[PDB]
Amino acid sequence: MNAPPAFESFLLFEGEKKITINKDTKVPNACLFTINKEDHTLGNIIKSQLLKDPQVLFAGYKVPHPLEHKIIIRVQTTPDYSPQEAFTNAITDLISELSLLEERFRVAIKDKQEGIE
Amino acid sequence: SLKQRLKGKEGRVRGNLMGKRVDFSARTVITPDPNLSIDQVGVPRSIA
Amino acid sequence: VYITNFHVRMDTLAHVLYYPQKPLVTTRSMEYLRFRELPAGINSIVAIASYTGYNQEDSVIMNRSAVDRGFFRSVFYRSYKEQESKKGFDQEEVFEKPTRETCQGMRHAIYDKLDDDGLIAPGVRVSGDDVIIGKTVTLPENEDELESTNRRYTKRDCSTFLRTSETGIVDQVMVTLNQEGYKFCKIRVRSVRIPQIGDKFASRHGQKGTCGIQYRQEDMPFTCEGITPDIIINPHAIPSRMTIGHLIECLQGKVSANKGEIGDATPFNDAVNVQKISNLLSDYGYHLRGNEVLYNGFTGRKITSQIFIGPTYYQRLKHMVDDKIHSRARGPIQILNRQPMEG
Amino acid sequence: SNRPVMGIVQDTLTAVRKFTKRDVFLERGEVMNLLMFLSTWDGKVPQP
Amino acid sequence: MPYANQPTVRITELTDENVKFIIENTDLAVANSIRRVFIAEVPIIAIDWVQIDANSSVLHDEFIAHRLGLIPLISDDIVDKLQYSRDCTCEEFCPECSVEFTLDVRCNEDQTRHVTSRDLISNSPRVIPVTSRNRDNDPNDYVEQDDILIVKLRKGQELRLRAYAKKGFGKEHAKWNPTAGVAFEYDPDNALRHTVYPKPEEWPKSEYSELDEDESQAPYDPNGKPERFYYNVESCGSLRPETIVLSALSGLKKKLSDLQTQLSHEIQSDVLTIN
Amino acid sequence: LDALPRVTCPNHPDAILVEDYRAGDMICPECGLVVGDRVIDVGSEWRTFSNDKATKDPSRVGDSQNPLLSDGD
Amino acid sequence: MIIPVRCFTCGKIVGNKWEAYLGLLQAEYTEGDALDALGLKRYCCRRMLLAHVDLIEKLLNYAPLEK
Amino acid sequence: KPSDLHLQTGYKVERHMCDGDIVIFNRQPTLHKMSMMGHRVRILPWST
Amino acid sequence: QPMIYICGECHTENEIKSRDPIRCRECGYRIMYKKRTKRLVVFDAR
Ligand SMILES: [Zn+2]
Ligand SMILES: [Zn+2]
Ligand SMILES: [Zn+2]
Ligand SMILES: [Zn+2]
Repeated sequence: MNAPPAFESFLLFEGEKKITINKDTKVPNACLFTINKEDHTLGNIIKSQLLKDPQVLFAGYKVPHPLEHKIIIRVQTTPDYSPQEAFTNAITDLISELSLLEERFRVAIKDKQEGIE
Repeated sequence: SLKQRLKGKEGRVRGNLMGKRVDFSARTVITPDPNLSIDQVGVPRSIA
Repeated sequence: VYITNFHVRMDTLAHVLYYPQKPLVTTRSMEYLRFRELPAGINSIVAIASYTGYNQEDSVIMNRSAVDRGFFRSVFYRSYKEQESKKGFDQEEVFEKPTRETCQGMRHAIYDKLDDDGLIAPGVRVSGDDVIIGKTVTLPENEDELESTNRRYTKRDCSTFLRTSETGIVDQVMVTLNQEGYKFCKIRVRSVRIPQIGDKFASRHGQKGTCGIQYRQEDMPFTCEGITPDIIINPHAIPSRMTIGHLIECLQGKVSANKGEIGDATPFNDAVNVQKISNLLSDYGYHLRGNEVLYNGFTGRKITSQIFIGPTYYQRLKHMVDDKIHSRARGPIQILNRQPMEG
Repeated sequence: SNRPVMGIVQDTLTAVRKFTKRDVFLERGEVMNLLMFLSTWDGKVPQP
Repeated sequence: MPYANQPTVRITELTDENVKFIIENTDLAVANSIRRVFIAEVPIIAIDWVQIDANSSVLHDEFIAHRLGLIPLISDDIVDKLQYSRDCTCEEFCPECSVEFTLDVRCNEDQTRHVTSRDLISNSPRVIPVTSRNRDNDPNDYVEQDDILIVKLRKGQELRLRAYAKKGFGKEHAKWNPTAGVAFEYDPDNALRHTVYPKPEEWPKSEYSELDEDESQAPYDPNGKPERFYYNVESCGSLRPETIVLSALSGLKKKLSDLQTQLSHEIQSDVLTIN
Repeated sequence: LDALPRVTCPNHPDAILVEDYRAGDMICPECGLVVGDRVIDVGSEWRTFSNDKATKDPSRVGDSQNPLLSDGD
Repeated sequence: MIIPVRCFTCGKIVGNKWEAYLGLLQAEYTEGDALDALGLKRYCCRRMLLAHVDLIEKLLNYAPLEK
Repeated sequence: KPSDLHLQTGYKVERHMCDGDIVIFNRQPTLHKMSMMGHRVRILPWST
Repeated sequence: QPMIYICGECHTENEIKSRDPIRCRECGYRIMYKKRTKRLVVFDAR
């Protein structure tokens, strides 16, 4: 096959890395993240968690090519609050929110062994 | 004969000086891609 | 598909379809021409939309998950033949299996996938390097003497090697003789063909379009219940060529799908295919004009416009994108004018 | 003919006149998404 | 983070082939990301390796092998304990992951015999195969309880082939898809006004607009918010509908936890501190 | 420079030399120093070697051209 | 020609409904009745079953089919 | 010994065509001037 | 190798070690069939 195999679209290699920590060389106090082997499934929820937080000034994400698998995150916050803690507190709020959704999901499905009516 | 090979009727003029073959080339099927730049041409993996 | 017996015919250019589905919106004139029994494609749901602008100028966008299920999967059937004729008075071809030392002229390939008779068996992973038909011939014989026997003598390697482009498998091997009185062979190479990006396609309305790009099911928009489209065509391709009939099949196929009856496509009828067909579609629980709204496959926002969805019967041209390629850095060069080969 | 050859039509033409339509008002979450899509950017969010 | 949105799950109706539930109080990005997980994320066991020993029917081997992996194999036997082949570092295949599937059938009579999925035996230990008169012990099936037919063998046709059952998910190939389609709908009255709807009289009313019977022809609401998301997950028969959601929510947190661990690894390797 | 049977290398006496078809070069196993000067290829000129006619069409086109003999009536 | 399992659009089974659809037409000559008792409701499933021909009956009628 | 090759300064290596190479991209057949322009390579799968 | 072609009419094998001109018993035609390669062939189910 001329194209890549079916497992290359998600499985990384021995010389490639996942997230990459890179700082910006323009605005003061900023970082430009780079996550490899990922589409728009994860990049859309990172911007939503940083937009609701009023401690974030700028937040965006793009891809170098849609056929490939690579996303980057450029976040800019206040000069007092470090941008590294903004992405860290955002990944912990999403896991805690999805954990409570599964707990309430198991109670509703187990509250009607015979029927609601 | 000898004149036909040089006159031009598919001889050493039209078939060589005016129409020969070169090396290092590729010719596939073009596909639209507005996401690329104005100079980023497509290069297949099998051709590379 | 074109006939019924597919195992007795051995043509150099033969392409069959796994699931030859008959077209929904068809005419009663083709019933006598034997068209519904031997179609040329399936009734793929074609949703007119812009998507991401990758279906520009005679090109469409398809689904990667749909191809994995059996979307226009064909098999490349190519049959070869090699006549075992004479080469002079005492010169002829002999089907055998020589070795590396008992023969000369084997370029670089070896006989690791051949048989003792001199042919190949069905089921061998042949490639663009192996030998499909092995045969030798001699010419000097009595000329090469005076301590020149060794083991190869004058055994010239005139075997038939496969071209560096076919990467299939041997399916059928037939050996017989013709009116010439020579025992020849005839084998067929079975190759797997999948609609990859770049292949040339067409349509039943005349708006041909190659495979522009293929995304997954999650990266494509969907309606309400989960109706994911299969082929996305450029909406601007209709007013640029005044192809109004393409929108008729896209609307007639939706009404016949909700009813369950093969609707007639007579171009000279009195049933009024403008108001009567549109009013019947609104009774089942859809829009009378056939326009529907979809959702974003990346963010989840409702589409402002209305995607006109509906099934449309297409075909598949015979223009392999992987066969029309030609690239070389440095290879064989001729001697007449020191130029490359033909193609 | 002292005129450029670069043409912007077909899909890249209708979306241009529709983006500048009077009935278009982007929200707050869609502006920051389009700012990152820019290949180059000084890093100054415009005033609403 | 201090303030956050809390989930709200209300199960509407659950059956054996589909499930319907309503999710409220969540972000728009969560409603679209949860649909991508319910399709290509859940690990499903299916046939991958295929070897044909002898075939003398009317169909070639490249057509039977394509329909073998498309068979919706059930996964109601805890398939998460199976280790992947790329991480087992064994000898290609092993009984701990690859399930041996052998087939042997011969038609000697004159009439045409129908070969279904029941003739596909297995040398592996007592593991539930495909849904074909083995699990549905309650006499309440369709009419014969079948899933797929191999090929109509006539007098003088045999079929013997071997195959294994590896591990995969929907992102690798479309044959590991346990869910057919997932419905999605929110606010039938169009409060956010993302579109226009030319002439709302021609647009019919959907099945979800019955709870909000409005006669004002699409009411307007400026202070709108994506609230109340409808769902109707319909499975294709590879896994229980209410079980797919239970197996997807646990698998989604494992992917997010891997990024959190990788994030802390890059901080320790770099000269930047967080504490 | 005339003792060139089929194998030769300026550094060591060559013994074996393969003929690659995908590239048309004289790749040497024990080293790799090609001999250069590539003429017509054996694989490319297969159908034009020895029996380079339209299925038995001798008549030897040299002087007395007479397309008959065998298979030419 | 052997209808496949799971439609190309949605994914509902339909490959095992061809043997039952031919039997319902003998005792009930109604297209709107046999397509409803088989669980088919959406228009994406009716397209796979209705727009499908069974040419395998003409291929199995041959005699040289053993080697 | 591919991993043990004695090389110094002044040799020529025929490596692959990596990114950043300006190659020509003509039309064939050519009708006007702007039909034999150059572009930069870009590795991507499929023969497109 | 016992695989020595198969007749196309009577559908009977020959299984002889000789270089006969694809001859067979009783039937005198030239329709020859061939068996399957006895080798571990790895296919696919994609
Ligand atoms: Zn293993
Ligand atoms: Zn040497
Ligand atoms: Zn369907
Ligand atoms: Zn015989």
